[PDB]
Amino acid sequence: YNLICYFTNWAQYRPGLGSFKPDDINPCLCTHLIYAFAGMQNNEITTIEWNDVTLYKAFNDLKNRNSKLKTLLAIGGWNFGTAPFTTMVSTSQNRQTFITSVIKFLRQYGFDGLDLDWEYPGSRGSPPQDKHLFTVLVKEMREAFEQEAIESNRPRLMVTAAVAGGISNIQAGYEIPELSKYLDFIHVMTYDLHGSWEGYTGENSPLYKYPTETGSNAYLNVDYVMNYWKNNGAPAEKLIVGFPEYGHTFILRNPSDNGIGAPTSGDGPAGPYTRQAGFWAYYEICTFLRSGATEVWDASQEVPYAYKANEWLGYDNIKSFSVKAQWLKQNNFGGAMIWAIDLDDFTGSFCDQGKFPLTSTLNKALGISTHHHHHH
Ligand SMILES: CC(=O)N[C@@H]1[C@@H](O)[C@H](O[C@@H]2O[C@H](CO)[C@@H](O)[C@H](O)[C@H]2NC(C)=O)[C@@H](CO)O[C@H]1O
Ligand SMILES: CC(=O)N[C@@H]1[C@@H](O)[C@H](O[C@@H]2O[C@H](CO)[C@@H](O)[C@H](O)[C@H]2NC(C)=O)[C@@H](CO)O[C@H]1O
Ligand SMILES: [Mg+2]
Repeated sequence: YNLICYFTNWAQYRPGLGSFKPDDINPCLCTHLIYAFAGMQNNEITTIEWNDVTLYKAFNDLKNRNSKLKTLLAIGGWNFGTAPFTTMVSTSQNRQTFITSVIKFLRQYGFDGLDLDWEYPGSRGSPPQDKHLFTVLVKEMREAFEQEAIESNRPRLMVTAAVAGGISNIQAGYEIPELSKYLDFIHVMTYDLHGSWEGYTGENSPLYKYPTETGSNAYLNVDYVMNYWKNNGAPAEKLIVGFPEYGHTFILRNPSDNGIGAPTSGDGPAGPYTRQAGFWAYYEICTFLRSGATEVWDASQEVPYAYKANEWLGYDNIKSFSVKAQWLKQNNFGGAMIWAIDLDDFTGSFCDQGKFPLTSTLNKALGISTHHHHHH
C-alpha cells in the first residue's frame, strides 16, 4: 500500500506552535510526499512562495533518511481556480509549453513527479470541452514523461491527479477509463462531503451514508465515491482514498439540537492556528475535546462528532482512520492520502497521543514501515 502525505507551503505562516516546514516531517511515515502547491504563469509551472526553492530542497532532502521515499509537486488546488488551466489546455502549443516547463522544474528541484490538482475540469467556470482536454493533457504529459525517461536515461516522472469527490463534478470533469490508463495514481478527495455550506451538521468524511440518506445525499460518503471511480473505469490499485486530518465546524441554531442534520448558521468558528472559518486542524480539535466537549460516535458512518454549547464538529480520529484503513485494504485500493500532514499533532503536545497520531495510525495499518520479521 501507499501512504501519500500532502505538505502545504503556507503552514509555515501559522502562529506559534502551528508553524510547520519540511524538516518537521518524519521521513519514514509516508511512502510519498506531495508538496502543495506550485502555480502557473504564461502556461509554465512556477513557485508561489518567496522561499519555495529552499523548502523544495528541505523537502527532497527528506529522502536522505528514507531510500524508498518519493516526492511529487502538486500544481493548482482549490484556490487556484480554473481559468489558467483552461487557457493552458486550450491549444497543443500551450500544453507543450506547460509540459516542457514541468519536466525542467521537477528535475531541477528533485521531484519524482507531478500531481495535477485542477479543481475541476468542466466545473467552477471551466467550459465543457475541458473534460476531454484534461484527458488530452494527461495523455500528453504521460507520453512526454515516458520520452524524457528515454532521452535522459532515468526512471520516468510520475503523473498523478487529485480528483473530485462530488459526483456532479466527477461527471462533468473526467473521462475515467481513458484517464486511468495514463495516470499513475488517482488521489480521490473523499472529504469536505458535509460542512456549514449546507446549513445543517454533517460529517466531513463519513465512510458510509447516514441511514436516512437517499438520492444525491447518499453520494456523500467514502464508500460511494470510491466505488463510483472503481466502477466507472479506474483500477482499484490506482485509486487512493482521501483522509482528512482536520474537521469542519458549525454553529448550532439550538444547542439542544445536536445530532446529525441539526440546523446551523453561518460559516462555523475559526481556530487560533488555522484562522479560517469552518475548519480546525486535528491539533486544534484536541484542544476542544479536552475542554469538556461532548463526544459522540456516529456508528452508521464510522466517524466521530463532538459539540460544546453551540459549537459542533464533524471530524476524524484514530478510530475512524483505523476503520477506513481496514476498509480500503479489504476493497483492494492502492492506499491512502492525507490532507495534510501539517494538520496532524506533529509535536505530540496537543493531543497526548504521540507525534503524528493520525498519520502514524495509517502508517501502521497500511504496513508502511517495519516489517521487522519478528513478534511485536
Ligand atoms: C489535494 C487537495 O486537497 N487540494 C485542495 C486543497 O487546496 C484544499 O486545501 C486548501 O487549500 C487552499 C489552496 O487551494 C488554501 O488556501 C487553504 O488554506 C486549504 N485548506 C482549506 C480550504 O480548508 C483541501 C482542503 O480539504 O482540499 C482540496 O480542495
Ligand atoms: C462533495 C463536494 O463536492 N463538496 C463540496 C466541498 O468540497 C466544498 O468545500 C470546499 O472544498 C474545497 C475543495 O476541497 C476546499 O478547498 C474549501 O475550503 C471548501 N469550502 C469550505 C467553506 O469549507 C463546498 C463549499 O464550496 O461545496 C461542497 O459541495
Ligand atoms: Mg460496462
